[PDB]
Amino acid sequence: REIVHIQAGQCGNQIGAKFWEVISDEHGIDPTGSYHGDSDLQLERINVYYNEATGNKYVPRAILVDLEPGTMDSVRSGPFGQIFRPDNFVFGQSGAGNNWAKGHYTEGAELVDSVLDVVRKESESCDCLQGFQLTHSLGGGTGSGMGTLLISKIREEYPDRIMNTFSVMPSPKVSDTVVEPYNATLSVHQLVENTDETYCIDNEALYDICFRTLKLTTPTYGDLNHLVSATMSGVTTCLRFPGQLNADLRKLAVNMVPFPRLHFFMPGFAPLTSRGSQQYRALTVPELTQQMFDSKNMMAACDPRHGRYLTVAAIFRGRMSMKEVDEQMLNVQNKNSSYFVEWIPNNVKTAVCDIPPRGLKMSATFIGNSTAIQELFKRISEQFTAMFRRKAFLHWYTGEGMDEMEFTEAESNMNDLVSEYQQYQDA
Amino acid sequence: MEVIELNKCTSGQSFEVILKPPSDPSLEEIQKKLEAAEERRKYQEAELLKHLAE
Amino acid sequence: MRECISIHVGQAGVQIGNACWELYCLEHGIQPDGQMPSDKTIGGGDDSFNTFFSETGAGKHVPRAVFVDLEPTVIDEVRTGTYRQLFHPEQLITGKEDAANNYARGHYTIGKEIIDLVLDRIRKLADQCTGLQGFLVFHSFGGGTGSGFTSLLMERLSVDYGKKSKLEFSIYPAPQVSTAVVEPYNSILTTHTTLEHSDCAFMVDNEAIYDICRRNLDIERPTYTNLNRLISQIVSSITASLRFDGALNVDLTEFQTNLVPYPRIHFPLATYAPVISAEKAYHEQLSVAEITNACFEPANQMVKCDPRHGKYMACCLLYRGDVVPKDVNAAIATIKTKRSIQFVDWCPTGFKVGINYQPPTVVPGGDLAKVQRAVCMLSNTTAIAEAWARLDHKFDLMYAKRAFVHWYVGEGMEEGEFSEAREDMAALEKDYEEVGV
Amino acid sequence: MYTFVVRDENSSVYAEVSRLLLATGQWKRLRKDNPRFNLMLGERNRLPFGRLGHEPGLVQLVNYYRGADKLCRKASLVKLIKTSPELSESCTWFPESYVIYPTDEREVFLAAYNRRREGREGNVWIAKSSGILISSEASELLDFIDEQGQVHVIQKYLEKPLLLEPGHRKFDIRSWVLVDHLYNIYLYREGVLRTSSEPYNSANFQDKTCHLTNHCIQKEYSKNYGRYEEGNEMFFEEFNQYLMDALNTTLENSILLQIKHIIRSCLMCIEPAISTKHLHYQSFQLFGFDFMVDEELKVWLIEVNGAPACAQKLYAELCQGIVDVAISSVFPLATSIFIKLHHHHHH
Ligand SMILES: *[C@H]1[C@@H](C)[C@H]2[C@@H]([C@H](O)[C@H]3[C@H]4[C@H]([C@H](OC(C)=O)[C@H](OC(C)=O)[C@@]32C)[C@]2(C)[C@H](C[C@@H]3O[C@@H]3[C@@H]2OC(C)=O)C(=O)[C@@H]4O)[C@]2(C)[C@@]1(O)OC(=O)[C@@]2(C)O
Ligand SMILES: Nc1nc2c(ncn2[C@@H]2O[C@H](COP(=O)(O)OP(=O)(O)OP(=O)(O)O)[C@@H](O)[C@H]2O)c(=O)[nH]1
Ligand SMILES: Nc1ncnc2c1ncn2[C@@H]1O[C@H](COP(=O)(O)OP(=O)(O)CP(=O)(O)O)[C@@H](O)[C@H]1O
Ligand SMILES: Nc1nc2c(ncn2[C@@H]2O[C@H](COP(=O)(O)OP(=O)(O)O)[C@@H](O)[C@H]2O)c(=O)[nH]1
Ligand SMILES: [Ca+2]
Ligand SMILES: [Mg+2]
Ligand SMILES: [Mg+2]
Repeated sequence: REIVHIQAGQCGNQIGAKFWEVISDEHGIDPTGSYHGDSDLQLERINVYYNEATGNKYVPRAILVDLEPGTMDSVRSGPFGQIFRPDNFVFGQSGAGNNWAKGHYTEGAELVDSVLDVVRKESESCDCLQGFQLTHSLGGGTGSGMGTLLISKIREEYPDRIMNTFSVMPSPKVSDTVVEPYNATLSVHQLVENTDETYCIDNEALYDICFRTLKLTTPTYGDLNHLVSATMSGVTTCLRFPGQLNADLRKLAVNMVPFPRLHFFMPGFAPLTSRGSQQYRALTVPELTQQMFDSKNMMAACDPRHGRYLTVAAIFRGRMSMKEVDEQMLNVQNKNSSYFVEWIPNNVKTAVCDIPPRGLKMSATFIGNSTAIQELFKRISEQFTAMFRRKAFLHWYTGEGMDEMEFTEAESNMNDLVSEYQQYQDA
Repeated sequence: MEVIELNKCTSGQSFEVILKPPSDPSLEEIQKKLEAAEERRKYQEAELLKHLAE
Repeated sequence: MRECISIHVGQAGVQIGNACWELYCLEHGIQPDGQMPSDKTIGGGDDSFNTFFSETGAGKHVPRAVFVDLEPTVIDEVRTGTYRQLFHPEQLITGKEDAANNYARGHYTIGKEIIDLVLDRIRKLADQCTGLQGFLVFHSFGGGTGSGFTSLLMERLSVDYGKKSKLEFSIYPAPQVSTAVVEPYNSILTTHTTLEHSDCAFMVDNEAIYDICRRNLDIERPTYTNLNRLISQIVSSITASLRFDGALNVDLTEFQTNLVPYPRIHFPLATYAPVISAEKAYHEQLSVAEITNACFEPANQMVKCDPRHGKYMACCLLYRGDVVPKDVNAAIATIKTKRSIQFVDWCPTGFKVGINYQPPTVVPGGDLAKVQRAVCMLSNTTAIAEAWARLDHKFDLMYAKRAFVHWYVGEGMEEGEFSEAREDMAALEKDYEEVGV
Repeated sequence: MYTFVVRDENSSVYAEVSRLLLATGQWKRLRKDNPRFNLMLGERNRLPFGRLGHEPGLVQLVNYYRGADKLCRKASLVKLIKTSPELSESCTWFPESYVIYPTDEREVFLAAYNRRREGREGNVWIAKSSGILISSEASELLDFIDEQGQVHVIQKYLEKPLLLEPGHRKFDIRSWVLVDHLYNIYLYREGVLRTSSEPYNSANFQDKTCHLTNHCIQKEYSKNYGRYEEGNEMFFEEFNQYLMDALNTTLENSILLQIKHIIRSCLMCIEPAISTKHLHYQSFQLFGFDFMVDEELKVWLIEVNGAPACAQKLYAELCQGIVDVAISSVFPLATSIFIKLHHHHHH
């Protein structure tokens, strides 16, 4: 039951590379692609993310995409850079200049068919392809513009497969350019229509976790990405190891998405411990559970108490009491029942995996479909309008053939998305 | 109180005790449903591909 | 002798199937390779155990069973398991991708693709029968395959085998082990479509089995393995009359005759005792009176409900082990004076009793202790309707908002089928109430 | 923190219980349909018992016993006593009664009605249902029931009631009884005499003001309401003093022994049918037993109410008592006002 991974642009390829480093370590795959683990539990579902090559090697089913070669050269020379299939590096030279239009309509349009050819080659080697996962940012040009172009094309050629994305939302707190709200709004417009599941990873949240909780005065993008790759490992554990719950992309979607447009998830991770003496402290299941539901552990800068949970997936990792996990999960729901919509009975599902992540004896990853996510889109909308009011910086886009109407339409649909969340928050 | 129908064999026995007395779709129709559903899926996909074509 | 074909649909159906056939083999002295030393008629026969087992010229005893799942990994464990020699490959049918906990996906989309193949493989077994009775169908309510494909299969079996009886063993959903939020949808959808095609259905609430395992087997967090071995014991108790010599419930028609006076109201409550931990160091063996009295305790039922606040239409007591009628009748006499047992006015107040002198067989190394006597009570009580009420309530909460409905419409199901199914359930709840109050 | 839901808005007793629970700061009221509750203060009709006790991680408790209605309906009570050997047809403390339907014990009632009149003894009867007619003529009683078009009971009218002085007044005793989840039977030490303000008149079996002691009826048709005591409610301290001064006995001896006997007998009879001892959810319930006392100081049971209000004077104490023994007993927080009714005679 194969998944095809795609990583687009600078952010996409950098978190993507980190993701493959992390899960390769978990599955016992070294940078050469050789298995050197001591558990058949590691290889039982390794087919989901890896192709088996000659010499008994394991090759990520991963396609690396960018409109400039820079970041992908750094991936190639990175720790696990050698593991990737060289034919799956698809790149241009021009770059996208943080311009959604360039990624979606001009520069990316020239490269997209090359990417689709590689996607097709990978899909053809699948016994039964379940779908796709894309890693990208929404604030740039390539990951945002070309990434959503790719998603549209893939849906056309594979309309009955699941589309999943890890989408990094822009924040003024951690920003490269002022046009990020434009690029993001244009992208959300695409994601609302053409994905089944989207993990909303807010750079604002990643920074605040690094600053407040982890006590890092000056976080780099690399430190932000450690949080993302750890979270990505967690949310895909059910796909990568034997289990009952959300074991594939479609079953997850059926459990998490009560209405097709409302498929934007808040991910969370625990423990998040600052360095010092307490880093060695043993964590209990009650502490894990409380922290995983804590807003300060969420990867989307939204207050869960400002909305209601439609659905929740929780996944615990490591050796621990299944009985204790069940008891604590029930405690959360029963002690905070008003925050879980009563018109979706039993909307919290829990999985437990024996294999813990590197450097932790136990951890917990949170996936919430909360109406509080509307705060995220409201933020982008306000930032969008502040500029669009005066048509500021629009010439970068109109120069690539876009019209103002397309901005108006993107904004309206994102505002519709927000009001749809508010509807069910009040229901 | 009233025991009736006592039957015995090498493997066991059975009886009844009464305490007190008292006072389809055709094959074609099935085929029709399955094909009508397939047509609705087919229509949905066509509308999507048209939307993507635009 | 008249044959019975067992059909196991989806993960729950298949895994419960595994437990049942393992137990059957142990009960009949059939080895994992299918050899049965005690069977002196080599290569054939019309003994009672031949109802469930055919014979090959080489003396292999093969289950009259078909396993079907829309995804291969569960049935693959059967293919490479300890009883892999027992089954012929054609008996084990698998698809490529499953119904994704979606009734519509299992019934319409994937069901259409594979139904004819399944009926062909069932036909192969039926051709080996001189006098096929009908079918025993094992499935979950909550799964996409268990719910969706089963109801399609049941419809077609009524077409292709119109005179044959069809019995269900159905797993009712419980949040403590469930894998999908939409299982109430799937349960009501499959119940609606299957209702007219099922003659008698034994519903098992995973909640009840889960709590019995915690309470009486001291298992902190029961697994499907724990649940299924207990379920298999109950199923075996129910099917024992078809597989051994006797005069009660000897064919499938008799199940309907004895337990189901009203066709729509065909869901008998099963209650089993005693359930004893194999790790219990000191156990005082329970009497006929004690195990029989336990049949009227909700904590021992396969569905948690209260038969005191409903009415009985029929009641069978199925004993295994050291039991004689005299002790059964004495037990019933005292229980009737202490407990609330009320039959409908148009049925006699009484009990059909079956005894098999062989005590329950337990899986070596299992959770259950060997006991000297055990009983399974099958009672058709209106109180089981409590289960429909719970299910219909959860259905209403979600459907009022049309939560998750797009998943079903996306597979080609009309939204109207939701309300049609729900209306059928409302009628069923009304039927139960009319009879029971 | 424990959680509870309120599903009967018209209940004065449990509105007060709700107020008291919230005031502890250790209880939280959820929305009406939130299933994740510890306590359900349920509706009077079609309470969904079938949905209780199916929430993992929650001990669930409800303020009604499923099946208790057999005791708390007019016609059901008659049948229960008549058909239960615990109580039996020869029950000494229940007036001779018959279940009668419109157009059944009609023919059996008339057989009894005759030799009643053909034996130089009183023959007044009362017809009712859960619209009341007191009459000396059988045909008047049977005619009235059919004209009403409802299931009815015809009961022997107590012609020789105990009459309070001054006034020559009729009365009935209300006892409040709390049955907890362990089926402990608690009698509230405070009862109330709901009195008539009009002199009892055997000549005219109308003037319901002197024959029917309902708290509402006295308020409307009685000119002397509130005359002898406030709200036509005499409590046990005064009534006990009266019995001592006037009849040289006590409330405990002459009346309460019988009342406790009747209560225990009724509830122990239905215990097998309604007990939640080994159930997946638990029940408690508050009952209101109504009693008549004749001039020989013999106590008669009249009805059992499954959803009683309380006397204004006694709401605070009783409701707090309910929280203590019925609720906090199951859900402990972070001298007793009840008499526990138990008796184990060996024979
Ligand atoms: C940035 C620096 C903050 C990164 C560092 C290491 O790779 C990261 C280790 C990680 C640290 O977590 C802390 C400080 O609490 C931190 O990563 C963060 C804060 O995001 C480090 C030093 C460790 C120690 C992890 C082991 C264990 O899981 C605990 C913690 O990670 C978590 C989940 O909190 C590691 O050992 C990590 O190696 C660098 C090199 C950094 O200097 O630049 C990077 O790219 C980095 C993140 O890899
Ligand atoms: N008792 C018991 N219940 C099971 C078992 N396996 C699954 N279930 C229950 O069945 C329901 C899910 O249905 P499944 O049978 O797993 O799904 P399926 O029939 O394979 O259908 P799809 O996977 O959606 O195609 C849940 O309520 C589970 O708790 C089992 O082995 N024993
Ligand atoms: N057999 C009888 N003999 C004498 N008086 C009787 C009687 N039955 C009833 N009564 C009188 O009629 C009054 C009302 O009877 P009943 O008990 O039906 O009313 P009710 O149902 O409203 C009491 P509650 O408000 O407590 O339910 C009683 O209080 C008593 O005064
Ligand atoms: N977390 C994270 N965010 C990044 C990284 N690089 C860029 N971003 C964010 O992504 C946006 C810029 O998009 P980028 O990927 O650089 O442009 P692209 O190459 O055209 O797709 C901004 O919102 C940045 O904050 C990274 O390494 N990590
Ligand atoms: Ca033979
Ligand atoms: Mg950049
Ligand atoms: Mg399955």
